[PDB]
Amino acid sequence: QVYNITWEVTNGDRETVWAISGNHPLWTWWPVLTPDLCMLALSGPPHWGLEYQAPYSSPPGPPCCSGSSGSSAGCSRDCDEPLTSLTPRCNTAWNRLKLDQVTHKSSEGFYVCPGSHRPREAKSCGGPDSFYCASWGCETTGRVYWKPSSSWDYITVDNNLTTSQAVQVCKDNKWCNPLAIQFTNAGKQVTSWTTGHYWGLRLYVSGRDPGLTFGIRLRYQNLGPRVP
Ligand SMILES: *[C@@H]1O[C@H](CO)[C@@H](O)[C@H](O)[C@H]1NC(C)=O
Ligand SMILES: *[C@@H]1O[C@H](CO)[C@@H](O)[C@H](O)[C@H]1NC(C)=O
Ligand SMILES: [Zn+2]
Ligand SMILES: [Zn+2]
Ligand SMILES: [Zn+2]
Repeated sequence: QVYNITWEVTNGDRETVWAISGNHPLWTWWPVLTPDLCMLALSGPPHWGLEYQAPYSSPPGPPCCSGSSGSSAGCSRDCDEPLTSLTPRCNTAWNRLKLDQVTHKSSEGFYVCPGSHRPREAKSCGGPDSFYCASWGCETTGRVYWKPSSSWDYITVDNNLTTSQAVQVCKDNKWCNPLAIQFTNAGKQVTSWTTGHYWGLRLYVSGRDPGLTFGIRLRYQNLGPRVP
């Protein structure tokens, strides 16, 4: 029986911030989810700079003079200036370029730790305040050089684009920090996806490691004769 399957990704307030739908039999469709890291941050931790923005809103910041469709009045030169001094966050096109730089540099990157579906790793991995990653060993994925993995956790997370592919997307003042979230074989075996599972993500930068939490949940609805 085919259903309209929607895979939703939520911010930490458990509100859908991104979704993908497709007509498939239940528990057969496991697409790479590509939410933007900054969408996870919508209405999230203050670091990212999107606290006041709602799910599904637009990237903040002025248009870059280097935008693909041309330069508009009020365009910022800054999308093209050195990223050296900037904080990796989501409030302008250049801060997001900086965020892309951090998520891609071999010495930095980001790592992800499981929420409530974790075992007795509660013991010190912490709550949402530590983005479930209070200590090393808590992370089960991410793009960082020690390549953390797990045989029980439900997802792998990486950057979806390389910086060369992301640079003009950020200069077009579009969301340009996409994650590529793949379902693992253990994840394809759980059926609790309708209640949804949560993770924390943290950048590996400056001895601070700014983070946020996000969720993944399943929704499905009938199609065809079963729709009344
Ligand atoms: C569900 O599937 C139908 C048919 O493919 C599509 O038109 C509709 O927009 C989808 N809605 C949602 C909320 O997924
Ligand atoms: C993710 O990467 C795939 C493969 O390069 C690409 O087709 C897709 O457009 C990308 N999505 C986002 C949101 O970056
Ligand atoms: Zn910060
Ligand atoms: Zn300026
Ligand atoms: Zn400047």
